[PDB]
Amino acid sequence: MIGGLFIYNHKGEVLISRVYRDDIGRNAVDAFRVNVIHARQQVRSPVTNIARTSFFHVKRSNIWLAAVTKQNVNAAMVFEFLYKMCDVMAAYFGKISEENIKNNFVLIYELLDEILDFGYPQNSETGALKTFITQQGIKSQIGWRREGIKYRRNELFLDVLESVNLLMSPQGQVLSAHVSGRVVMKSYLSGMPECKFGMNDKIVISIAIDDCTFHQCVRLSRSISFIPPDGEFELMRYRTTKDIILPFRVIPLVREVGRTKLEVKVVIKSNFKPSLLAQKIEVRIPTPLNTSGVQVICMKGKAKYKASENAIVWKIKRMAGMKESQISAEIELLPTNDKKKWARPPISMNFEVPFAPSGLKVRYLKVFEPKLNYSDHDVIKWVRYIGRSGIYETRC
Amino acid sequence: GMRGLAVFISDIRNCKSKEAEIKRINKELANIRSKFKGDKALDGYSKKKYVCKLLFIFLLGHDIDFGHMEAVNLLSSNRYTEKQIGYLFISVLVNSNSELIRLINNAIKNDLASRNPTFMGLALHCIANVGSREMAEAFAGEIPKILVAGDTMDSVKQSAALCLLRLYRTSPDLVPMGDWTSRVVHLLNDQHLGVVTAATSLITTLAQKNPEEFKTSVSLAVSRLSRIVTSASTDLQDYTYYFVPAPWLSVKLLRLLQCYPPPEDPAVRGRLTECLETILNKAQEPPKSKKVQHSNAKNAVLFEAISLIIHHDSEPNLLVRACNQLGQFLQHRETNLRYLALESMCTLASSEFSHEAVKTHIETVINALKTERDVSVRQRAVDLLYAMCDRSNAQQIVAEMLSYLETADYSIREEIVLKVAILAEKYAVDYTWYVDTILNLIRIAGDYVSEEVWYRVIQIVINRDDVQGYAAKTVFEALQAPACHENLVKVGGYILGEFGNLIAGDPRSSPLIQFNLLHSKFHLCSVPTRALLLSTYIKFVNLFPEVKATIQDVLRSDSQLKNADVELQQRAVEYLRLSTVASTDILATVLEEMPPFPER
Amino acid sequence: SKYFTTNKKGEIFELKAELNNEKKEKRKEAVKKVIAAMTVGKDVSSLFPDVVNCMQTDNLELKKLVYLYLMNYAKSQPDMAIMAVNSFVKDCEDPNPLIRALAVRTMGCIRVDKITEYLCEPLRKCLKDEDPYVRKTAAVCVAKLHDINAQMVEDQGFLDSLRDLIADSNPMVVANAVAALSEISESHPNSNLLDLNPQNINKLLTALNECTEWGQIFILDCLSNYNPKDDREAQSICERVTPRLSHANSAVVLSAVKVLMKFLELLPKDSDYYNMLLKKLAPPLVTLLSGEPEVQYVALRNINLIVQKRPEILKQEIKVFFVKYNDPIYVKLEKLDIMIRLASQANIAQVLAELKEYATEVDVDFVRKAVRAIGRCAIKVEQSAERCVSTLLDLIQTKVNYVVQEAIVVIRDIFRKYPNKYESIIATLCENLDSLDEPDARAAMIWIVGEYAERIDNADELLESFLEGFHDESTQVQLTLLTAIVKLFLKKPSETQELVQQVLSLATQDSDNPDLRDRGYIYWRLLSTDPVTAKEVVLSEKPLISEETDLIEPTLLDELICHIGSLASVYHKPPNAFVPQVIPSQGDLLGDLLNLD
Amino acid sequence: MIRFILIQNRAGKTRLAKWYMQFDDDEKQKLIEEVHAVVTVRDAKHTNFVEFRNFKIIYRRYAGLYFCICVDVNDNNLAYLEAIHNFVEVLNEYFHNVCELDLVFNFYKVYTVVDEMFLAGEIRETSQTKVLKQLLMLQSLE
Ligand SMILES: O=P(O)(O)O[C@H]1[C@H](OP(=O)(O)O)[C@@H](OP(=O)(O)O)[C@H](OP(=O)(O)O)[C@@H](OP(=O)(O)O)[C@H]1OP(=O)(O)O
Ligand SMILES: [Cl-]
Repeated sequence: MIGGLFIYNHKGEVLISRVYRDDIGRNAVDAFRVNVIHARQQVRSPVTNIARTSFFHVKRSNIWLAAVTKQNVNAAMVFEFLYKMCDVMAAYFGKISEENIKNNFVLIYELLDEILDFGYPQNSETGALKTFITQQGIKSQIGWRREGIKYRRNELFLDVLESVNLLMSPQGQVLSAHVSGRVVMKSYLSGMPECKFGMNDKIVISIAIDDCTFHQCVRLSRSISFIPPDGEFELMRYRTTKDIILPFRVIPLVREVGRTKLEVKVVIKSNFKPSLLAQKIEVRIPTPLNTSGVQVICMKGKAKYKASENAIVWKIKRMAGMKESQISAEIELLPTNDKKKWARPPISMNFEVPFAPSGLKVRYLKVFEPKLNYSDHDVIKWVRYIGRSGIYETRC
Repeated sequence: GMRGLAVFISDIRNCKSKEAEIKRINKELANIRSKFKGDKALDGYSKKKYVCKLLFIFLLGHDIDFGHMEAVNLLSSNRYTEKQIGYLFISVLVNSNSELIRLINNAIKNDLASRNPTFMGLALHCIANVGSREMAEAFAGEIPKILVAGDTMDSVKQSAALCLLRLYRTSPDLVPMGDWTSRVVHLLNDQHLGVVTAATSLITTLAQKNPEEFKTSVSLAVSRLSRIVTSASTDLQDYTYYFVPAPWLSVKLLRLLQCYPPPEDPAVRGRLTECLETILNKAQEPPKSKKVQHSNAKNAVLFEAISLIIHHDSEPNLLVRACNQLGQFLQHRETNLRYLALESMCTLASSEFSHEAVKTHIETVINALKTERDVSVRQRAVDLLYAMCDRSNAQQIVAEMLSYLETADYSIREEIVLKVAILAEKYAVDYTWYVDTILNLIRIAGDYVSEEVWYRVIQIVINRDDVQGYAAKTVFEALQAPACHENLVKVGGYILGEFGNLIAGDPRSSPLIQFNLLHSKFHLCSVPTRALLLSTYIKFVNLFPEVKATIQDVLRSDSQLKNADVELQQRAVEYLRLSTVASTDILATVLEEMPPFPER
Repeated sequence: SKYFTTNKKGEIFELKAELNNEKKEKRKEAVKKVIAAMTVGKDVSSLFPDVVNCMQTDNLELKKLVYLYLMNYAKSQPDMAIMAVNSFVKDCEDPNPLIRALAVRTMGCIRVDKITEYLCEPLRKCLKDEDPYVRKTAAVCVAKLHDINAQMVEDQGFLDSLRDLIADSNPMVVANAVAALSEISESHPNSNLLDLNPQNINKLLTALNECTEWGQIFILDCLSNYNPKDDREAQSICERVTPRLSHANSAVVLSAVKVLMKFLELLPKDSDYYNMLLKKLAPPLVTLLSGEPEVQYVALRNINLIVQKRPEILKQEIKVFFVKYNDPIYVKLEKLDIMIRLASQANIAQVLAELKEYATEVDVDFVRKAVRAIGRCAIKVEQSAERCVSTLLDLIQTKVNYVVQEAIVVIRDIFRKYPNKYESIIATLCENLDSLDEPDARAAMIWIVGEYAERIDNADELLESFLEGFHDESTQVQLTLLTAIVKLFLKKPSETQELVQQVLSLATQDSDNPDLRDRGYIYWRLLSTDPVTAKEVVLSEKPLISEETDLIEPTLLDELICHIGSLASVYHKPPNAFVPQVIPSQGDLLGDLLNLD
Repeated sequence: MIRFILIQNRAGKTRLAKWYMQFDDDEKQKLIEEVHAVVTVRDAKHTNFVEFRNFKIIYRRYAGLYFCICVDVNDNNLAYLEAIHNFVEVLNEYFHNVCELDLVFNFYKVYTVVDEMFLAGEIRETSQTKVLKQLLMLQSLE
């Protein structure tokens, strides 16, 4: 039935676990960690199959509770149980948190072998359980808007604006990556509206640090609510480092032929939905300072060598997701400077994409105005997602 | 030492919750702040311990916003244990307060100006560890003097040298090349190898922008290296690590020499050659210990000597010897050694004196990849095959890449598929080889195949009559694995629509069998794929009149004519209509063999 | 080498001394600290004799702590935990129900050869115990042993023991026997455990009330497995099952529902009772949608199936499937599906008004599907078509880019279901030609202009503009442009020869797509050939499409309906799948896992 | 050069951190996490070298402890790998069969050992004999 109960922290480290059948290995854990906890482009569903193994999960605060099995289980049973377990837990140590899990390892094991024999949900009601449970839980505990604003037509605009940065090895290892973002809000709304905003759980509230800063108008307690300034303002600003969607992969095949020629082939792969177009794409492949000349052939877009720049610059107007293109170059060298071999600068890209590389998605924006006549259904709403390259570099 | 310290630390460990941990830390902070602020003076023991408790708390993650003044007092103590702790605190907790900085510089000055090497070393380390401009400005001028004075102790010279190096990296303008250069060079002749080691790190950095000024180091560096690598068991006992004499100083001397060209004095160049050959020889000797530490220490030196050889690019016998030794590492327990051998060999491939030697090891690389477990090693094996590939190599390398591909992981497929296409294009001997390669590529790993690339292969096959029948059979026999790649159905379906006739006569690849094979894929396919198969199927009504009725059957069906997609619904109708309303002469006019592509 | 291994000092040695202290509160604290350690990855294997000695105790909390530790080894290192089998045999005799159950569960979570020897006799004793907490455990452990190798005829003796256990004083005991059993029975042999079971049903259906939320859930699932033979056999089972809602909101209901659906269709369709049961099932399903989100999703995925099999049941209850702005996307989307399935002439008024709500919200993904949903509604109910198309026009004039481009793709499928009926609109659509960047939208405009060419005297300078950048166009867009421009020829052979040759020359001479190349030639071999005979193949009337696209093969559906509770009812797929093939491209495959549809 | 040195346990807990480059505390915190995520994921099959940001890391584990040196891309891997081991042997001698708790209770002393062997991002003294002689002279002082 249930083949394994795993509890992960916000890093996808397994804090505590119990495996109830020998099918479920180290393999199952990694699957969950990679394909759900660090899901990049996939839209999460409470249930997931990978490699003929099913994964159920609930998210509590910063903790992931997962259930795993390789059999045609009763799906509803699994989820119900998970809420009850969360019921039982929260009545020993309150908030279901990394901290509180950590402090209650011994009890948690205890609870598990009672609440669940061999993956079969057993009676798990709080009053009933005293008899079986020896342990106790370790517990732990305006001015920016003006009065009388009227519009014929109540409107709001949200812009999600992201810059994506990357350093990648020639073998495609992400050496480092971060996104810097902000949501800009432009609102012509009557009166003094309270707004309730909702997003996916991407943003957590020279070394990039995961941070989020909100406008002075923003309250917290899930979601966030504010009465917005009128017109245009920055609702929030943020930087993230995990689970970034790298829209392009650059695959370099640079080959030094003697000390006189240089063979350069570069392939770029777009890695997003097929129905989406990236634009203003440039690839900037550097050349050595002693370059006699260049023959470049490319069959998408156009390309040219620029000596003052010591670079080949390749331009592409549009590229759809899941496509591939190639440039190839042959470069001539005259090697006066003897020794001190060429230290290769990285290949860099520009591009713009109609999505947020961090994965941020806007789920809702509710407008409620207490005095005045209009309501949320009356408010026109546009969102836009602009994602841009920052320092997007690949070693070659 | 400090009972109160152990107690605080063990109290912290016994905490059952982060909440309790933070309670016990706040308690200590109150206590420390009282005592620091209080009427009673503290004995040094207490200053020492409490400063040291605050540092502990800093290292646990919490903020420390007082204490600095107390640790600055400890600097002026005459008790080592008190200064140590004071100096450790200001090194790990640096504040920008310009009174403290001035105060800390006095403390330094006294310790430097004492003649106590223990106190000198604490101050020297502080400078090196913090490295602030204010410190550079106070002492950068003095440090070389300490370093070259005939009376300063060895440890103080070691520590002065690395301090000077840190200062040179943070504050070059405070480190002019004065009169101390020759004597810093002279240190390479010190009896104390720790001193020699330290000086070498400094000179290497200094030699990067000041080569002419330390040009004399080459000769000294070479004669030191050769005495080290030939010295006996009972020589350098202090600096012998798992039977390998001065491995780290060796490495460092080989690294200094990469700042210069081959030695200009023929004598010196000769000694260096005997030197490098000795190192190469030792690689061929068996282990003196089976502990991995011995071979690693030995091989560190070997690898650094290989860099020097590559950097000089000037002795073909050493470069070849180098390849061959690396080639022998490619069969090795150590993933470490495999990794480094392939990496280093990639370099050697791009040199003229060495390219051909490397090609010699093709079989070994291919066998290593074939069995290799570590992904990063695999990757480097494939990079090597790419690097050495040429007109001779190409068919073997490509054969082997494709073979490997048939059982490869997913980890590595994408890059190999890419390399196969590119090499295929650069080095195709006959259009049939190219065709046989791509169709296979597509058969095994078609999911990573650029659309452009299966375009090419479909055009070649049109423009050359000789390979069409081969291409048809390959695709057919490929298509009849129970599992296959979608691009195979694209490529396969097109080739068969256009040339199925050349195998239709075989009774095991008949028109009926061809069709039903395709059709067992149809409804598992993408729409453009089905769009193609609807074209294939209509060419089949024409070429093979015998099966027109089963095909018309699939065209009249709901899933085709009431298809939600425009192309499919448009094709299935157009095609049924063709087969129904078109004269046979008409049908034949429309679905003739396609004309050959233009070559441009 | 062996550095940092020493066990003469440091944390392990400190814990070893604390494990031998003769104050038990200090030993208890040790074993906690040790367990805490395993969990963080420390090697604590050396402490094993010392931890095992702590079992020599009066104290319960202490003994139980040592067991938890041993359970940590049970799975991770099975050889480890075997070392203490002999203690488990004693502790299954010990005169405390709590300990008996503790020694048995643990014996059967170990897995090697040498488990059989020690476990069989003590399990024989445990299924025979005054305490139903011991027999509850023993039962589940019969499953555990079965999973351990060997057919075992004595195990076949336990297979009886389990059956005898289905008849028992305590619904906890019976419940777990059954769940052990149905799991056992599935794997591996077939037709096992078959009983007349009229007593069994009754024993289970009396059990199924006093039982805890878990006990029933297993019961029902097992029950549903059977095939009755009569009306009145089926009947009274159904009335017995009926009180179940909502014992335990989630799965108790859906397991009842499963049962009541298999047997339902075996009934006469009389109304007498058949009709009552069908009216009963509306309330409990609808109430599931007030649960937690995960469980909603499952219930919706299930309802979706149920609605195709018996559209009757929830025909009246479209209200509950209306979207709350704060539901998860997965619960939003599933609901949308069901709204279409229950959409009916009576309800379009509102549905259509709702979909307009959603299509104006800030969740792009959800917006896009909502316009599709409006189109799916117009296709579904012929009376809605005219109102839908109006709503879709409204939205297009709000100018929201991603709303325009979806709406228009929908509009084409609508023009296709209702030909020669919305022509007037076409100019209202061309007002927005500039603002289309997605490839689908473009093709929907293009195809629209290809049909209905003659309605537009300007159908020229439109299709001209789309040639300009004929590459950098989706090959879908090129194929549509090709057919639309050969549609323009056969329709208006005047200014067309310009276009027709230019477009046939690109497909035939430029584009490397061999499929496109083929199609260009094909048309070229009709058109610049014989004006007449091409009209019939191309302009021939194409039939009408309907929304049997969503619907599941009735054959399959029945299979899935039999699986109502389970994963299979979530994936909508036969078990043999997730428990002849074409492997899609990485382009295709990565693409697919983003299509919310 | 050596950028920084870490000694960490399986849990992610730092027991020594020594920095030879300017970093903010947030930054150091971040790096300490990142190093932990990289190294704890590799089994005994992997190399002891791995690229890390725009540097690379050489590491080995002893019992529950990871020793990690972050160095420049062009530094000699095996040399630093044995530097780690040489360091560990000095620790083992100085603390008489070192255990993890020796590094906790004597944290301040560990910095002395490190400064003797490494300084300003370079190897300073490699002689186990000399380093101990010095460390034991230090200890006897008041
Ligand atoms: O000043 P107190 O609040 O009384 O605290 C005492 C004590 O001073 P007392 O002798 O007056 O109890 C210790 O001993 P002395 O240094 O004064 O001889 C001191 O130091 P040590 O245990 O390191 O020697 C110790 O530690 P700390 O102030 O760091 O907690 C601290 O003892 P308590 O922990 O029992 O307060
Ligand atoms: Cl050395």
